Amino acid sequence: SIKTPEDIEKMRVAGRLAAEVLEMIEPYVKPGVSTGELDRICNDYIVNEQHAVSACLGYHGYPKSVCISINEVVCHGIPDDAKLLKDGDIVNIDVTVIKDGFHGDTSKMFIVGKPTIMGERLCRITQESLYLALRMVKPGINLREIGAAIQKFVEAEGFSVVREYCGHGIGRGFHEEPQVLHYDSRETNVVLKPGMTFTIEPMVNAGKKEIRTMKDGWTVKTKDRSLSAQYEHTIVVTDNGCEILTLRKDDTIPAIISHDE
Ligand SMILES: CCCC[C@H](N)P(=O)(O)O
Ligand SMILES: [Mn+2]
Ligand code: NA
Repeated sequence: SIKTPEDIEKMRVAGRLAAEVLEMIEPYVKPGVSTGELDRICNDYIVNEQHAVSACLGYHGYPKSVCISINEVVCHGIPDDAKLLKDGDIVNIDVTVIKDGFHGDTSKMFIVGKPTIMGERLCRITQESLYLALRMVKPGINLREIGAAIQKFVEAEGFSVVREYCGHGIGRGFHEEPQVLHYDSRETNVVLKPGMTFTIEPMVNAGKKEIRTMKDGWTVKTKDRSLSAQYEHTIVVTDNGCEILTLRKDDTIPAIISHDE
């Protein structure tokens, strides 16, 4: 699907709101706070101030407003009032907002209190694998190349790439074509074109790539219980590159990546 300039403008707004949620929640990610409380703050902010709504709530039955994953949890962790954060924890908060009918999906890592050396390294490499993919996006490039580039980098830095979950198209629909794998697959063959909008959300494990899903049907963990990190951005392919729709002040990459001279 190719988004019109109208659709794209609406996605800038939605993406911006999703990013502002992460920028707002940051000071609250402290030792002692529960993930259930972090979820309420995000939701109250999304509904009461941004006047938008979470796309996560109700999606295939998802019970909360944002996904919060800690340490070995790979993704889709469910906020809970009894789960408290502690020093060393690495935490991902994934936000998806719907505004004016369009989605904005983004997530970032937060390290609680005193960081662990490997925890910091894992988050750093994960974010760079996303940045690397983002600087690649431009018409002509194949999604298979993007996934191969992410995997090559991640593996060269001593980590692994989760295969089961991937990025995805997005717009009026939460998940739309195409699938955005973060590794090289023979299944992938998609030449990017301007107007396409999708997400890139690499999940990187400190240990092995294998994962497992808990009985709740949502919580995904690393099979070997090693740490897992993830960063995600929503973008739109431009005539000569791409525009990040969910950029935050702490991002060290500009919103528009143009390959023009
Ligand atoms: C609550 C459903 C999870 C939706 C996540 N944003 P993704 O599908 O990008 O992991
Ligand atoms: Mn996503
Ligand atoms: Na994790």
